[PDB]
Amino acid sequence: AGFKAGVKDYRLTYYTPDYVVRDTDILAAFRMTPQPGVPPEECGAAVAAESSTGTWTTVWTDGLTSLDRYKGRCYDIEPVPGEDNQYIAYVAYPIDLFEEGSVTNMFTSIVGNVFGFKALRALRLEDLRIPPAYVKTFVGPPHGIQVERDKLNKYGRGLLGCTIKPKLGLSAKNYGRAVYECLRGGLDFTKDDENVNSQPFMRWRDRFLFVAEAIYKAQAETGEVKGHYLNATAGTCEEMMKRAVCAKELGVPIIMHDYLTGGFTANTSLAIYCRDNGLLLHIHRAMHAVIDRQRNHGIHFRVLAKALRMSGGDHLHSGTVVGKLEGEREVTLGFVDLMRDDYVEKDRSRGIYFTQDWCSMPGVMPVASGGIHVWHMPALVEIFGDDACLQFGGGTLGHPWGNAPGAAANRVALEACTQARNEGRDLAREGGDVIRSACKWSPELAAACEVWKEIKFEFDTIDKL
Amino acid sequence: KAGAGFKAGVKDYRLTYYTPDYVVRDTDILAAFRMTPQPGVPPEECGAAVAAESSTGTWTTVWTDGLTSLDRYKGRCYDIEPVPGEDNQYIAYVAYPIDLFEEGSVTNMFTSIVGNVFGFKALRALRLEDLRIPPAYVKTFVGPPHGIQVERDKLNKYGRGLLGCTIKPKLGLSAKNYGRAVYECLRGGLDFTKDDENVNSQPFMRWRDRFLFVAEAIYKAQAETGEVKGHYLNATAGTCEEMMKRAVCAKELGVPIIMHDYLTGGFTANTSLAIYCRDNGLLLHIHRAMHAVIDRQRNHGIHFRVLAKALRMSGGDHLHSGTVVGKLEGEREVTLGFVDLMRDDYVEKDRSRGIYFTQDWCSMPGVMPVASGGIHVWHMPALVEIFGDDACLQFGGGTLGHPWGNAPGAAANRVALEACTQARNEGRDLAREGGDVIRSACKWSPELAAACEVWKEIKFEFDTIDKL
Amino acid sequence: AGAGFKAGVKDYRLTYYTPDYVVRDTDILAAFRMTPQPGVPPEECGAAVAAESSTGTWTTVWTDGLTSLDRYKGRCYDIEPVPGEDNQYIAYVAYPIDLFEEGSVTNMFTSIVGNVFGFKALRALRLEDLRIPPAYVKTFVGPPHGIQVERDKLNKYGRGLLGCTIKPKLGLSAKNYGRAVYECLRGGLDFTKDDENVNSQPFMRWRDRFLFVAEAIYKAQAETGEVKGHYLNATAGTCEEMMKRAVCAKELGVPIIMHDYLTGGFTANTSLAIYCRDNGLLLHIHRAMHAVIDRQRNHGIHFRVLAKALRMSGGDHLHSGTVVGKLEGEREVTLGFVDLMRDDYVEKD
Amino acid sequence: YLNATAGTCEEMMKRAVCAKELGVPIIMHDYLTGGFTANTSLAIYCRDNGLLLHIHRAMHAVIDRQRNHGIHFRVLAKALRMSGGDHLHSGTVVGKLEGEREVTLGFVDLMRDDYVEKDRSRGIYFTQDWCSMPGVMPVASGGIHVWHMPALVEIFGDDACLQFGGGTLGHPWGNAPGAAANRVALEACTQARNEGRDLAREGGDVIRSACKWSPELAAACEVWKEIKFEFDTIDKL
Amino acid sequence: IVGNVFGFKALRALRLEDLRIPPAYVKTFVGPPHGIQVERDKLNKYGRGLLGCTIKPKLGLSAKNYGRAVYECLRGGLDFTKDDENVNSQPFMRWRDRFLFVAEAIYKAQAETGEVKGH
Amino acid sequence: MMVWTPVNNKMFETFSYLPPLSDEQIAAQVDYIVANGWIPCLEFAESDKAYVSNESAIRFGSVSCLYYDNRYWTMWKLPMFGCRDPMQVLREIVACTKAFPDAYVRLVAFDNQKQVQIMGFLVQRPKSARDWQPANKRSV
Amino acid sequence: MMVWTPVNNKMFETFSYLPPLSDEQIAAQVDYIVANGWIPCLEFAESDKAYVSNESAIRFGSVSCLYYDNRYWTMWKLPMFGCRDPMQVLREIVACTKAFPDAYVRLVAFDNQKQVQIMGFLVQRPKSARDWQPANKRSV
Ligand SMILES: O=C(O)[C@@](O)(COP(=O)(O)O)[C@H](O)[C@H](O)COP(=O)(O)O
Ligand SMILES: O=C(O)[C@@](O)(COP(=O)(O)O)[C@H](O)[C@H](O)COP(=O)(O)O
Ligand SMILES: O=C(O)[C@@](O)(COP(=O)(O)O)[C@H](O)[C@H](O)COP(=O)(O)O
Ligand SMILES: [Mg+2]
Ligand SMILES: [Mg+2]
Ligand SMILES: [Mg+2]
Ligand SMILES: [Mg+2]
Repeated sequence: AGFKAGVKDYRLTYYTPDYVVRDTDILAAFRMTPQPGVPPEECGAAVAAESSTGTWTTVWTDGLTSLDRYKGRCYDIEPVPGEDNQYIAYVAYPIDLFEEGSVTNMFTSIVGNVFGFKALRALRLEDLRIPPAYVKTFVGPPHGIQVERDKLNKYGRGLLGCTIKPKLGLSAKNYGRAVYECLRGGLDFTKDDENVNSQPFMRWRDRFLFVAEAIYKAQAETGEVKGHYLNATAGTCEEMMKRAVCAKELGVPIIMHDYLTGGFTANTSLAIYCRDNGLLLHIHRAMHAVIDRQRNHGIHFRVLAKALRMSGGDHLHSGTVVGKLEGEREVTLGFVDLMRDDYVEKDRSRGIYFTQDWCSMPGVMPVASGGIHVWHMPALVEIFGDDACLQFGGGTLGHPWGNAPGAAANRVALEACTQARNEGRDLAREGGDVIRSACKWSPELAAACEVWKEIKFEFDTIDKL
Repeated sequence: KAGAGFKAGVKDYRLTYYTPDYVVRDTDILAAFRMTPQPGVPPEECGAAVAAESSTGTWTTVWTDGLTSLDRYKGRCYDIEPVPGEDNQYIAYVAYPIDLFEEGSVTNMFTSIVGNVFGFKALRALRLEDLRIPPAYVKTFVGPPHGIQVERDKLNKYGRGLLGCTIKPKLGLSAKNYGRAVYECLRGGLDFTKDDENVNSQPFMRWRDRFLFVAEAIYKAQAETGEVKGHYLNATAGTCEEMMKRAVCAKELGVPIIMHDYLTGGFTANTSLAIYCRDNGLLLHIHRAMHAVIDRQRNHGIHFRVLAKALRMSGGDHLHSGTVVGKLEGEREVTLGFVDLMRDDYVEKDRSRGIYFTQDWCSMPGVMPVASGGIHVWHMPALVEIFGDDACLQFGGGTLGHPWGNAPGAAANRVALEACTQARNEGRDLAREGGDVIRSACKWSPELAAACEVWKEIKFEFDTIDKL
Repeated sequence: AGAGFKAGVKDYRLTYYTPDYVVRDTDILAAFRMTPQPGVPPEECGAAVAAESSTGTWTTVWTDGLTSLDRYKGRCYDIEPVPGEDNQYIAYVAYPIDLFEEGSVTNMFTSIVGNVFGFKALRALRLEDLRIPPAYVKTFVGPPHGIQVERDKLNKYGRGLLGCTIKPKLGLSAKNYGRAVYECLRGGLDFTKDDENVNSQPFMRWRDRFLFVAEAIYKAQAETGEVKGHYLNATAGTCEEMMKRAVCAKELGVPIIMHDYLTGGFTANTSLAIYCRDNGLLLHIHRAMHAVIDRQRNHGIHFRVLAKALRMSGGDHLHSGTVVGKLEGEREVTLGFVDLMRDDYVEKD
Repeated sequence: YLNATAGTCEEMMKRAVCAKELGVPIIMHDYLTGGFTANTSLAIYCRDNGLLLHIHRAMHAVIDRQRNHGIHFRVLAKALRMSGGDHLHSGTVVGKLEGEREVTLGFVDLMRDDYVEKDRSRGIYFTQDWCSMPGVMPVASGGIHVWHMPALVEIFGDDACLQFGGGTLGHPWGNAPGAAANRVALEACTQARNEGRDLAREGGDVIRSACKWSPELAAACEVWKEIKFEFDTIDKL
Repeated sequence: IVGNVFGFKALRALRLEDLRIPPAYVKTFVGPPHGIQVERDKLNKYGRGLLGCTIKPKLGLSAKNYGRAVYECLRGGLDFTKDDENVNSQPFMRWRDRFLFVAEAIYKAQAETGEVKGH
Repeated sequence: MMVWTPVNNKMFETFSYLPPLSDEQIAAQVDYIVANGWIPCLEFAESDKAYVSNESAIRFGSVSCLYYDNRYWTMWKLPMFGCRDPMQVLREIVACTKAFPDAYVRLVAFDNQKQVQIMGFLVQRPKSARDWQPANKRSV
Repeated sequence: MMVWTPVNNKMFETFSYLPPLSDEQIAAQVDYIVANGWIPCLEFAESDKAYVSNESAIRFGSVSCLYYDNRYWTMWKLPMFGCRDPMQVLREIVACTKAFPDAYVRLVAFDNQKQVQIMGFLVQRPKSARDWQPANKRSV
């Protein structure tokens, strides 16, 4: 009843195994590895405490408010199968603890300081249950999958993108030259590499203008709407906005932003600007692997994906599974659903720890990109379906005949796999046959197939369930 | 007749990106990567892959390379040193030409260096240990709004470490109760108090209400003590528009300092705020919330020293440095290392402290390290010995957890700090005579005696994860 | 084949009367006291109200097929008889959260009470209550400060606050207004206020009044040693004029302004409430015109709904009636909506 | 009419600005649910930027339905004319929403004319002099179809906008055919009136004659032939 | 120069006939937006006086009827037409409506005649 | 179901959705004008200026709202002020169409009290026009 | 090395890069629509209204982002709600092209759950059109 100075176990206040979670609570699933001698209950309580309302010693101020009302609560702990010192600690956070529409604030509490506690050796946030009452405080994505397709007037197949290469070193006009040749061959989009912002070899406004000429030339030539994600990622918000404004003034369809390296605060502002000005926003997840690669520590990508959907983004890279970058099939299928769907049921076999209700927030278009080529098309279409954008950078500018032929080869491979699927063919089994048949009438595809026929990326997976 | 032309297809990255005889230029940005290749992947190839996919190349040969000069722009793995006693670990050094980076953009720098390479299937783990920021690139940044010397000059405080304190409970307090706690803390001897990192604007307390009451608290405590006071008002928000509205309010109230969680808020937003603070005379305290998600493990991530350099470039007058002895992890040698990297103008390479490259800050302002987290009066001797006078030592629970309240709690910490500072100045060895200094002060300070009695038994000692 | 498009009229009840529907916790719920025309079944009348306040019209439209009516349609899920009335019923309607624009009371009212009150098929209709789910409540900024914060800013605790409307209503000059205000405040009243209809007129222009009132506020405060205030009326013909007045109050450093939320409107009120939050001004809300809507038992909108709407749009104060004064206000009903405007959780009663 | 009605004035203006930037001719606003303060501001913006402003009277029946309490619509109509609006729903008389003929003809005059003399037989209690203030276009909308055309033209004359929502998207052949059927019915009735025919008595014959050469109208007439809205009037003089 | 002196009791009448504006003072003024030469160069009209015409009746015409009269005037050979001095913005014709209809008239007449037109 | 054709199905406002007006129906509309004391007037335009367009907007800032070229047509002589003889109106239709046989011609009438055109319809379209459909071909 | 021709090589979105679909391949796509319970619908447009353009932007301020004319085509009758018979769809394609032999016609399908077009491809191109290339002439 009174104030008693001094230190006491966190579990006395923050371990509440009989707590009935509320439908407005934000829930967190932590893969926790305690230091030897630290009871799982105390470790879980410490996490809940230091990410909500408590500190290392008893403070009298608790008495001025109602700790029962605001405290985070570790309400359940389950051992990790096959792990001697690993547990999944579930924590419930009252909705009152979060600032409306601020992913930055949500992350600040949940992952702000707990990962550095001496009492634990490792910690990883696996999932978050974002309640509808909190989802509703966010503007969310500028447009979403359905609106995007409606604005581009594109339906019935996955969209095709392509990152211009070399990553850096090209002049503004050479960039536009590459873009035009890429788009004219059948690709829906092309894009600035994530690290292409504004540099000595190519200033941004010069690139924006030449790319604009390229987009419009390709569109007029093909009769299909074209786009190129112009990078607004910058050192300051003022610079980021100047770039978005220029895209608006040029009448182009889409820009991009590296949400993690730029930051959630900047990203949310940009997403809002895109909503109010009609610009599609492609989101690049640069730096994500720094945080989500290891199984024992960090934040799983599914959480980073939910966070982006909340902050706002029409596109979000999802991995390719079969490409040069890691992405295990089951967890990828899991977060792709979390990115696109309105309601996703709990499914541990896919790393989905909580049932997620998006309460009508627009879905984000997954982007499969990185070290993929024509022979991967069957698998890509089989894994993602039509609602995705498959990007081929090296897979286009690496074609022996140039960008246009390279683009046509990918567009042909995509439509052939799409046609076959619609006909009821099993892409997982007949993928190769579908591609080979297309090669008979498509010399562009035949050339691409011959160049990369033996190329595959198969390594031991680090990010395992 | 026919020179080097375009040949479609895949070839090893090492054929272009592994250059062991390359002589680094003084304008090159250097990176030290602790990499763990997948079985069967030569360190030369893995290293070349990292340099390639963080600079100019992709998985297959592109014809466009011929339109420019790859030799001029490509990143280069120029050296690979094996890591003793570790499981297939190597330190791969990569040099990046200055042309690859957007001036004054920490966001761009990170985008290239740590953008995609950490996810490659060809490697099992990767950790950026250090970065050599050349003077030519340092000069493209506005840097910290003020820096240590200017801060002391504006606050008119010299001769001792500064004292801070995080208000508690973390969340749940109303605006007026926040101001109440702040006033009581500051009037007792603390130089600063602050919003918890997660205190932004919430149902239980909206930001503008907090700013106003805190302002009253700041001015009351200052008038009462006759010493300049401050409270880091959190400008961290969901959008830049909200962030700026909060900074503008602090400016309009004439208060001395605000704070920002640079990692959860972001570099783009942080740089904008730092610039605003420079142009409006506001001190900017930086909280490193989320850093441990990235810098805790030895095998993967980014070491805090790099995150510290990044913040210094983006802009920050204060930056949490850890306590070493507190509730959060922070190995002594590693800590002393990045503290120098945060404050000094020139830091020589010293692997015994995790300093892989000699760093020249070319006169960019030094950042005030802030030791915070689970520390109390008995830790004072150790803290003063580790950090010296140029630091801010914060006691949240260590103040609001005092049995007599905030003012007495603040006095106890202020007394402990001044006693330790006096002892050191007189030539006493704090590492050895610390306890005696504190016990001696207890004789004439009832406030300190009470604090000492409550936390005498409390210590934080665990196996260190982030070892050199 | 399957369900197709069939042009023509059919009963609303076939699509909008769902007596077995289980309301979702995010649905906005409405309780309508409905009086159908003779010959019109209660379920059909309730169905019409649900349909015309959500997704349907008088005849079948083929466009329904492009979307999902099951997902968007309003549903009359319950019809309750009214004791002492054999032609009056309470019809309950559930509206999916997707039907509403976030943070817009204007939009919520446009759907629920937009057109259904004028249907020939019904003789009278009154909206008695609305269940605002937490998921929708969270989309609103809400009141600029609220009871606790207001008390903390004024430093007043332990007793009800005391106010006073200057009189005569109209006809006083700006200086005489300030004269009456100073004398009122210095005697013990915490606040005084512009009458609801005192905006800016020939006998007293607003800026002149604001200035003299400021002198009166500060003189009374200095004399008594207690924080004082006077609700300066920001109610105007246009939003531009409304904001100019709010800005002047901000510039004078005064504590509080007022707005007639119903005559000024929800759109204007919400904008003002947001301004007050970002500028630290307390906002007193006058309910002028409410009795035109909430007086009769058989038709209109009960004040409790108008109160919930104001709490959502934003207001630090809201007139609640006196029960014992010159204006009507039944005790039980009043106690009920007072809890609805002050408390965090109010059980059905 | 693109809707500018919003939760705040800032959002309302952003929508009006977008309409301006797109070069489109007209926007709308729910003056009672949005409010007079916001409406007056919007009307002023429309005057200064050349946008037509259609006003929807949502919520009016909450206030003007009962004969014993509230505010009669004629007063709400005068208020809107003053606040600002190029269009204002006036009811249909024969549609799904209530609107007694005499009362309606009365406030329609109060909405469009420059001078209206007292006339209690139409609920006009005072002679109203608008002193050249622009007239507001009455909009008859709600539960009306092709067969109502003769009555609508006879009631309102040419200066009005007749709206058919369900009456258009409810046509068995779709929106375009539904639109044509209403346009044909309107022109057929207009032509008949100009020729001196009495729409109050020959309306049905005018429509049937048009059906002979207009399959679109014929299909509409078939679907809604027996649809009428006749109930006891609440808002009686 | 003409502020108070005209009302002095000491005089019965006063009239300012002329003023000598010295170049030193003239130079302190921006002066006319363009001037005769520039005007002729912008309109591309030379060799004859310019022709204008005030629309009538002075007041009472609607915005569209104003544009109608303007178009018919300009298309016949007049270089300009104009608002009567007292035509500003009134109940019978608000200014912005007039500006829009007149613009249509100016452009129609110019396209029809091949000569630059204005109002 | 009949489909309303979007190809070469241009309309001309009032009465364009009815079968072509016979001379008798046209005369009746004229009687309507005279009976109401309205002011008859003919207007014409060449094919290229018959329908609204946006050409001039190229010279505009963001002020195209409700601005369209070709709304104004050319006046045939002057409005027939004081005309109380329909034969008079019919004779001018003949004279106008004779002078401009390949132009679009419409008959309108003005009300000077409300000061606005109160009626109007097309009376001539060039025989070369191929952008319209006969009554029985508006839907297929 | 073959060069992708930029001349008269207009495309038409989904499947336009594959050889012209045979009636058997079209029938297969239709079965796909029915098997998934999607709503079949046909749209058409004359040559001048077939590809995206920017004509309307002349009336805009700086808001042309993602705005293009000609995305909307004309609906053939109404979407075939309820249709569970592929033969019905195939017959409407014939009915539509019969009504408009000189117009572009495309078959689409709507999903009322996601409320978006879920599939689509061109079923008719005016025979007189020469702005496209057969599969064998796309590269030279
Ligand atoms: O820089 C690159 O490597 C890419 O442009 C791909 O180039 P290629 O098309 O030439 O491979 C993409 O950014 C990665 O796909 C990002 O990885 P992820 O999608 O995993 O975020
Ligand atoms: O939230 C907290 O725990 C604190 O307010 C300290 O509270 P106490 O003073 O009550 O411990 C600080 O933010 C941490 O010091 C941050 O960690 P670091 O300095 O490692 O970034
Ligand atoms: O919501 C509706 O019902 C309408 O769109 C009409 O639909 P239909 O054309 O399908 O009937 C109109 O808003 C009403 O006419 C308003 O009533 P009033 O005109 O009385 O204000
Ligand atoms: Mg890239
Ligand atoms: Mg903290
Ligand atoms: Mg009053
Ligand atoms: Mg004149």
